[PDB]
Amino acid sequence: RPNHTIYINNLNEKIKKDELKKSLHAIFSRFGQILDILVSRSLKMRGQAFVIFKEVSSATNALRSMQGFPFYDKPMRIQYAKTDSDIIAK
RNA sequence: AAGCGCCAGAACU
RNA sequence: GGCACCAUUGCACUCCGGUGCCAGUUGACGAGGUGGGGUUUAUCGAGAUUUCGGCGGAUGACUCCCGGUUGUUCAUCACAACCGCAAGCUUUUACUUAAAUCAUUAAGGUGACUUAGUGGACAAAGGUGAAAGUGUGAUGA
Repeated sequence: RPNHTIYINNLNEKIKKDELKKSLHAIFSRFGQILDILVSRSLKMRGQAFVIFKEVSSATNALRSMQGFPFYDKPMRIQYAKTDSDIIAK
Protein backbone atom coordinates (compact mmCIF):
# COMPACT_ATOMS: atom_id res chain seq x y z
CA ARG A 1 0.00 0.00 0.00
CA PRO A 2 1.88 3.08 1.35
CA ASN A 3 5.30 3.89 -0.13
CA HIS A 4 8.42 6.03 0.47
CA THR A 5 7.81 7.68 -2.90
CA ILE A 6 4.55 9.50 -3.65
CA TYR A 7 2.99 10.00 -7.09
CA ILE A 8 1.68 13.47 -7.93
CA ASN A 9 -0.45 14.16 -11.01
CA ASN A 10 -2.90 16.77 -12.37
CA LEU A 11 -0.10 19.35 -12.24
CA ASN A 12 0.21 22.28 -14.64
CA GLU A 13 2.11 21.01 -17.69
CA LYS A 14 3.15 24.51 -18.85
CA ILE A 15 5.60 24.92 -15.95
CA LYS A 16 9.24 24.06 -16.73
CA LYS A 17 11.24 21.16 -15.25
CA ASP A 18 13.56 22.99 -12.82
CA GLU A 19 11.01 25.52 -11.49
CA LEU A 20 8.37 22.89 -10.61
CA LYS A 21 11.01 20.72 -8.93
CA LYS A 22 12.01 23.66 -6.71
CA SER A 23 8.36 24.70 -6.26
CA LEU A 24 7.35 21.23 -5.06
CA HIS A 25 10.31 21.17 -2.67
CA ALA A 26 8.88 24.40 -1.20
CA ILE A 27 5.83 22.56 0.18
CA PHE A 28 6.87 18.94 0.82
CA SER A 29 9.94 19.94 2.85
CA ARG A 30 7.95 20.38 6.10
CA PHE A 31 6.63 16.78 6.17
CA GLY A 32 10.18 15.40 6.26
CA GLN A 33 13.40 15.32 4.26
CA ILE A 34 13.23 14.69 0.51
CA LEU A 35 15.91 12.72 -1.35
CA ASP A 36 15.06 13.49 -5.00
CA ILE A 37 12.08 14.94 -6.89
CA LEU A 38 11.83 13.43 -10.38
CA VAL A 39 10.23 15.70 -13.00
CA SER A 40 9.79 14.97 -16.73
CA ARG A 41 7.94 16.88 -19.47
CA SER A 42 7.66 14.03 -22.03
CA LEU A 43 4.43 12.60 -23.50
CA LYS A 44 3.86 9.90 -20.85
CA MET A 45 5.46 11.71 -17.89
CA ARG A 46 4.26 15.35 -18.08
CA GLY A 47 2.11 16.92 -15.35
CA GLN A 48 3.51 14.29 -12.99
CA ALA A 49 5.91 14.15 -10.04
CA PHE A 50 7.71 11.53 -7.94
CA VAL A 51 8.83 12.72 -4.50
CA ILE A 52 11.14 10.42 -2.51
CA PHE A 53 10.61 10.68 1.26
CA LYS A 54 13.21 9.02 3.51
CA GLU A 55 10.48 8.34 6.10
CA VAL A 56 7.29 6.49 5.12
CA SER A 57 5.37 8.52 7.73
CA SER A 58 6.53 11.67 5.91
CA ALA A 59 4.92 10.41 2.68
CA THR A 60 1.65 9.66 4.50
CA ASN A 61 1.21 13.13 6.06
CA ALA A 62 2.09 14.64 2.67
CA LEU A 63 -0.78 12.77 0.97
CA ARG A 64 -3.21 13.57 3.81
CA SER A 65 -2.49 17.31 3.71
CA MET A 66 -1.58 18.22 0.12
CA GLN A 67 -4.42 16.22 -1.47
CA GLY A 68 -6.63 18.52 -3.57
CA PHE A 69 -4.32 21.49 -2.94
CA PRO A 70 -4.35 24.16 -5.68
CA PHE A 71 -0.83 24.30 -7.12
CA TYR A 72 -0.21 26.44 -10.23
CA ASP A 73 -3.99 27.00 -10.64
CA LYS A 74 -4.48 23.20 -10.61
CA PRO A 75 -5.72 21.01 -7.71
CA MET A 76 -3.24 18.25 -6.81
CA ARG A 77 -3.95 14.52 -7.10
CA ILE A 78 -1.62 12.41 -4.94
CA GLN A 79 -1.34 8.63 -4.65
CA TYR A 80 1.29 6.19 -3.35
CA ALA A 81 3.77 4.86 -5.92
CA LYS A 82 3.21 1.36 -7.34
CA THR A 83 6.76 0.17 -6.61
CA ASP A 84 9.72 1.45 -4.56
CA SER A 85 12.04 3.92 -6.32
CA ASP A 86 15.63 3.18 -7.41
CA ILE A 87 17.29 5.08 -4.53
CA ILE A 88 15.43 3.29 -1.70
CA ALA A 89 15.09 -0.20 -3.25
CA LYS A 90 18.79 -0.41 -4.18
C1' A B 1 45.60 39.80 -35.70
C1' A B 2 43.35 38.04 -41.93
C1' G B 3 42.03 30.44 -42.70
C1' C B 4 39.92 36.32 -41.34
C1' G B 5 34.90 38.61 -39.57
C1' C B 6 29.82 37.83 -39.58
C1' C B 7 24.91 34.50 -39.51
C1' A B 8 20.97 33.67 -41.39
C1' G B 9 20.12 28.08 -45.08
C1' A B 10 21.30 23.34 -42.36
C1' A B 11 22.20 20.69 -37.85
C1' C B 12 22.15 20.36 -32.56
C1' U B 13 19.72 22.63 -28.01
C1' G C 1 16.27 25.14 -24.42
C1' G C 2 11.57 29.09 -24.73
C1' C C 3 6.05 30.86 -26.12
C1' A C 4 1.23 29.47 -28.51
C1' C C 5 -1.75 25.43 -30.10
C1' C C 6 -3.47 20.33 -31.31
C1' A C 7 -3.15 16.13 -28.46
C1' U C 8 -2.09 13.55 -23.57
C1' U C 9 -4.91 12.67 -16.50
C1' G C 10 -0.36 9.68 -17.88
C1' C C 11 3.13 4.92 -12.02
C1' A C 12 7.98 6.19 -13.84
C1' C C 13 14.35 5.94 -11.77
C1' U C 14 21.01 7.27 -19.71
C1' C C 15 17.88 10.62 -23.19
C1' C C 16 12.10 10.09 -25.51
C1' G C 17 4.52 13.18 -29.58
C1' G C 18 3.54 16.84 -33.47
C1' U C 19 3.20 21.74 -35.89
C1' G C 20 4.54 26.82 -36.05
C1' C C 21 6.92 31.06 -33.87
C1' C C 22 11.36 32.84 -31.14
C1' A C 23 15.93 32.46 -28.83
C1' G C 24 20.70 30.20 -28.29
C1' U C 25 24.82 27.08 -30.08
C1' U C 26 28.17 25.16 -33.95
C1' G C 27 29.84 27.82 -38.27
C1' A C 28 38.81 28.00 -40.91
C1' C C 29 43.82 24.66 -37.73
C1' G C 30 48.27 27.02 -38.56
C1' A C 31 52.15 28.74 -42.43
C1' G C 32 52.69 32.89 -45.82
C1' G C 33 51.71 37.57 -48.14
C1' U C 34 50.30 45.24 -49.70
C1' G C 35 53.58 50.13 -55.91
C1' G C 36 48.91 51.65 -58.40
C1' G C 37 44.11 50.84 -61.69
C1' G C 38 40.88 47.38 -63.71
C1' U C 39 39.23 42.44 -63.67
C1' U C 40 38.38 37.70 -61.22
C1' U C 41 35.77 31.27 -58.84
C1' A C 42 42.71 34.87 -54.31
C1' U C 43 48.27 31.10 -52.16
C1' C C 44 49.96 26.71 -49.00
C1' G C 45 49.40 22.60 -46.56
C1' A C 46 47.13 19.87 -41.41
C1' G C 47 42.42 17.70 -40.23
C1' A C 48 37.94 14.98 -41.52
C1' U C 49 29.80 14.91 -39.11
C1' U C 50 29.28 21.28 -41.43
C1' U C 51 36.79 23.75 -42.37
C1' C C 52 28.82 22.31 -45.13
C1' G C 53 25.79 26.67 -47.20
C1' G C 54 25.33 32.12 -47.34
C1' C C 55 27.45 37.22 -46.97
C1' G C 56 31.47 40.60 -46.11
C1' G C 57 37.00 41.28 -46.15
C1' A C 58 41.67 40.14 -48.14
C1' U C 59 48.20 41.52 -48.99
C1' G C 60 46.86 36.23 -54.58
C1' A C 61 46.77 35.46 -59.92
C1' C C 62 46.42 37.99 -64.39
C1' U C 63 46.81 42.24 -67.11
C1' C C 64 48.29 47.22 -68.28
C1' C C 65 50.57 51.42 -66.55
C1' C C 66 54.40 53.18 -63.34
C1' G C 67 59.35 52.95 -61.21
C1' G C 68 63.57 49.33 -60.93
C1' U C 69 67.35 45.01 -61.03
C1' U C 70 70.10 41.04 -63.78
C1' G C 71 72.18 39.90 -69.09
C1' U C 72 79.88 41.06 -66.08
C1' U C 73 81.64 47.78 -66.54
C1' C C 74 78.98 52.47 -67.75
C1' A C 75 75.89 56.00 -69.86
C1' U C 76 70.85 55.02 -74.16
C1' C C 77 67.21 52.81 -77.21
C1' A C 78 65.42 48.17 -78.12
C1' C C 79 65.56 42.57 -76.89
C1' A C 80 65.20 38.55 -73.04
C1' A C 81 63.37 36.90 -68.33
C1' C C 82 62.44 38.83 -63.42
C1' C C 83 61.42 42.49 -58.75
C1' G C 84 58.15 46.09 -56.26
C1' C C 85 62.84 48.16 -50.80
C1' A C 86 63.44 42.98 -53.62
C1' A C 87 64.97 41.45 -58.50
C1' G C 88 68.15 35.68 -65.23
C1' C C 89 67.87 30.26 -65.38
C1' U C 90 69.12 25.21 -63.45
C1' U C 91 71.40 20.44 -60.44
C1' U C 92 72.03 21.30 -55.09
C1' U C 93 72.41 23.35 -49.23
C1' A C 94 70.76 24.75 -44.39
C1' C C 95 67.59 28.27 -42.01
C1' U C 96 62.45 29.62 -41.63
C1' U C 97 59.09 28.23 -32.57
C1' A C 98 53.25 25.04 -37.28
C1' A C 99 48.67 25.13 -34.92
C1' A C 100 44.40 22.34 -34.66
C1' U C 101 42.73 17.26 -34.92
C1' C C 102 44.36 13.38 -30.87
C1' A C 103 44.73 12.05 -25.71
C1' U C 104 43.87 14.58 -21.39
C1' U C 105 41.42 17.60 -17.22
C1' A C 106 40.08 22.32 -14.77
C1' A C 107 36.53 26.55 -15.02
C1' G C 108 31.50 28.47 -16.73
C1' G C 109 26.10 27.19 -18.67
C1' U C 110 19.34 23.93 -18.12
C1' G C 111 21.72 22.27 -22.33
C1' A C 112 23.81 22.33 -27.54
C1' C C 113 28.70 23.53 -26.45
C1' U C 114 32.43 27.53 -24.60
C1' U C 115 37.04 29.29 -22.31
C1' A C 116 41.96 27.66 -20.59
C1' G C 117 45.90 24.40 -19.25
C1' U C 118 48.68 19.99 -19.84
C1' G C 119 50.98 15.54 -22.70
C1' G C 120 53.28 14.12 -27.46
C1' A C 121 53.98 13.94 -32.64
C1' C C 122 53.43 15.22 -37.69
C1' A C 123 53.57 19.69 -42.72
C1' A C 124 53.27 22.20 -47.58
C1' A C 125 54.06 26.49 -50.20
C1' G C 126 56.91 30.31 -50.14
C1' G C 127 60.79 33.14 -48.98
C1' U C 128 66.02 33.94 -46.65
C1' G C 129 71.73 32.96 -47.08
C1' A C 130 75.39 29.28 -49.61
C1' A C 131 77.80 26.16 -53.45
C1' A C 132 79.14 24.46 -58.96
C1' G C 133 77.21 25.64 -64.02
C1' U C 134 74.49 28.02 -68.13
C1' G C 135 72.16 33.55 -70.54
C1' U C 136 71.95 39.46 -75.05
C1' G C 137 72.20 43.06 -79.18
C1' A C 138 72.75 47.94 -81.46
C1' U C 139 75.59 52.82 -80.90
C1' G C 140 79.02 55.54 -78.13
C1' A C 141 83.38 56.83 -73.57
